[PDB]
Amino acid sequence: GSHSMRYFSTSVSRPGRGEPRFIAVGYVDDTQFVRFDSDAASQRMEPRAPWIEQEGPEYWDEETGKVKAHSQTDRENLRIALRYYNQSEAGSHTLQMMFGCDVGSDGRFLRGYHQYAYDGKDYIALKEDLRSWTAADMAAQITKRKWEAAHVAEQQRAYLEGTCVDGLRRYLENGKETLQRTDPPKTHMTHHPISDHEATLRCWALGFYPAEITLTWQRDGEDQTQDTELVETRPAGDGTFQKWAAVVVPSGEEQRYTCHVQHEGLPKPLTLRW
Amino acid sequence: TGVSQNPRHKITKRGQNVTFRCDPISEHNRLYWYRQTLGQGPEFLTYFQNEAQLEKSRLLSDRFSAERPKGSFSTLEIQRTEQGDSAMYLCASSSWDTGELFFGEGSRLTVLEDLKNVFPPEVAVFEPSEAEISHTQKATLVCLATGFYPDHVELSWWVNGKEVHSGVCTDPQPLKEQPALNDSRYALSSRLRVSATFWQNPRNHFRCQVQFYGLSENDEWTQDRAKPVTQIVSAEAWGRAD
Amino acid sequence: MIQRTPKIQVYSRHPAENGKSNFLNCYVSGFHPSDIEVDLLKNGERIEKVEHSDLSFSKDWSFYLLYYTEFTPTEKDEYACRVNHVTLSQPKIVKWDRDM
Amino acid sequence: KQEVTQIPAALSVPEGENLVLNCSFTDSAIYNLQWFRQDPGKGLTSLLLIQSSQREQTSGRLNASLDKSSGRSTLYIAASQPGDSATYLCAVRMDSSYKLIFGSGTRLLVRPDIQNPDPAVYQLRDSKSSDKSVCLFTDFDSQTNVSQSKDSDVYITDKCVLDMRSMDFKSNSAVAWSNKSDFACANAFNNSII
Amino acid sequence: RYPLTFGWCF
Repeated sequence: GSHSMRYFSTSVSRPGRGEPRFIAVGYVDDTQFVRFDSDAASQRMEPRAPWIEQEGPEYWDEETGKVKAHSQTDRENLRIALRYYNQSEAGSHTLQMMFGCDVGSDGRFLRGYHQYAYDGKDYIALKEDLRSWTAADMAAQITKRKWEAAHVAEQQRAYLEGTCVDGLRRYLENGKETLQRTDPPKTHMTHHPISDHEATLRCWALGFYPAEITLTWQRDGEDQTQDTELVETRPAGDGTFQKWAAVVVPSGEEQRYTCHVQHEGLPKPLTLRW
Repeated sequence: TGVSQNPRHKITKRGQNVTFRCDPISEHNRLYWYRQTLGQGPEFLTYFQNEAQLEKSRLLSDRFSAERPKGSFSTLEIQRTEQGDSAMYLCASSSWDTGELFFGEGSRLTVLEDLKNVFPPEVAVFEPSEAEISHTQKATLVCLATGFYPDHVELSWWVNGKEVHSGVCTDPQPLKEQPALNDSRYALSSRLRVSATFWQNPRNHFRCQVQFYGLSENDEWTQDRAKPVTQIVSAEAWGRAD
Repeated sequence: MIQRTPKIQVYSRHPAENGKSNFLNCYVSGFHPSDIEVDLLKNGERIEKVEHSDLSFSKDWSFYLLYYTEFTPTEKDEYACRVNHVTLSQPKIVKWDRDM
Repeated sequence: KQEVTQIPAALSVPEGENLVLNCSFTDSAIYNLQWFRQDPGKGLTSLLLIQSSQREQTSGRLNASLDKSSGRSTLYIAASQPGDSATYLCAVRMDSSYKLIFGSGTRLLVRPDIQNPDPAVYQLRDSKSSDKSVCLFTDFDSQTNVSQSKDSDVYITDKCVLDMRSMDFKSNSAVAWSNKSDFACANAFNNSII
Repeated sequence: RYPLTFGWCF
């Protein structure tokens, strides 16, 4: 299918206790492959997936220097932000960024992303056409104009449509044995009291990759959201994911229900009953 | 306006320490250091974003260190200079959006084994020939600077107290007075051509100025001859209806 | 300045089996800011050898972390997460539920 | 292992010629390219910058093109003037790094078109001493080359172009001198021909 | 492959 590469960065200022802490992580689809932490001793970009271990010493220097530059860029962007919002030099603030690209199965560019957040709120974002910007407030509007006047979008689109795509494409080949692996959910069901009248049925999907999964409940072949609870998909820690879906049913009427599990790792969807 | 580097010239003795300074373009984001030897391209030394020194050449000598403590101005220090350090040291800075590098004039370093042969130039000005005037109606003056040892000189012409570029042409390089010798002194010529009628006016004053770079005022000197410090040497001539 | 409360799930990497070594996970998500206190508990006592994933975040910029530790479940021992955050007036304590 | 090569290393041309200065690089993962001009003893003047996205860029008689796939960049100089005489430096930034990586340069000489050649040698006397004199070889066409000295006591500079701008007049010259008493300007330049 | 940060100034 199609694929993604994303980087997520987090700068947290701490006035009076040194420079902002900067953390960046890289992902390919659902698999994390690199990290940098400005508080950690190495001062290096580091591997977090086995397939990226193939990269030579110059790749690690190159990525190290680029992520440390981002570190510096966001250190300055925090100071600017403070002035824009006229905030005091006392408090901690957070500058977050996300960027990356998607490619189709052919390996061709599908979409690119380049966006900022300040204290948990959208700040500015590159629009889908990779040529224009969306500012979320008056402060961000200053930045938008700055970037439009300087035609900054072009350099960003160039990265997204080129370097980003070539990188993703490369990682996908180097790590095909895992990144292009499919891992089917292993399913089962639990059953719990709740009360005098009703029990809960929980449908489990375990050890599946990629995260993308659909779990739905049905009563007599008719689906139900009415008394349905669907938890966040969660990491198992071994590179695979877990998720469950639950319904509340009348006690003694459990066989009336079925759970349906769709996942691209499945020849055909699975159907479970208590 | 642009990038400012100091000192523009430095002649030193092997084993001495030098310091170079760069004042980047105002609020320019990045500052870069380069090194360039004769007829070669600039080679990367180190760079800063703000005050962070984020990448330094892996071939950079232990004796070389840079810093940019406030962002803004940067310092490059060479400990115990060697003849191999002799080069043009180039500073550049780039803007936040473009990444276009803008360079300074450069700081030109010459490291000598010692300073025994450092010598300022002798300067002379040679008047237009009567035959040139008669044959072409133009009048060329030649300026000659001789016997200066380190080759750091800047020659300029002054006509009635104003520096002139029109009609000026100077040797691209100083020539070795004794080419087979390792410590040869140098010579340098320049021409200034005016119309005959401009030369024939006795009001018109022509000054050849040779700015020589040599010792600092505080380098020691034990030879009898005057301390061959950095100095200007000149020669001059006046027009005349012959 | 938007702030968001942490959501918690406490679970094992592999299905639990008494006497068989495993991993105890606490998945904490949807919070903001990133500074957070997460402890894993064995019969109410803080476990010392605890590691977490690299700070990351979701579509709405809210953070998530996976805290984990090696453990060997028994059917007597209780396990829990204790989560403290600036958005909470008091910590959330979520017990590990094998059979959930 | 990025290698920037500049083609050709040096270039002498008649004034008014349309010039091609080539630059190639072995690694095409380029962020941007930059062209510089350098004049002897001096620093670098920035001429053109081309971003990865852009294909060409122009400033007056300068046009730079860029082909990332080819690993190639050309600088065109239209209507080359003697004033373009300089060393031209090609530099690239990698997607992977902030530094610029330089070529060795193309050394360019644009020879003036001398309208009315009048080769002549002249003797010029010192303004302060009637004793001291120099020889001036001037007004030869740009194709005439001056040869270096092979005599230990006679010094001969390379040729050099002056431009008297108000008169729109360019001329070539070289200078010769001696301290020797058998000095003679006539044959001091009988070692230089068209 | 990390991008460069030219143009990222608020």
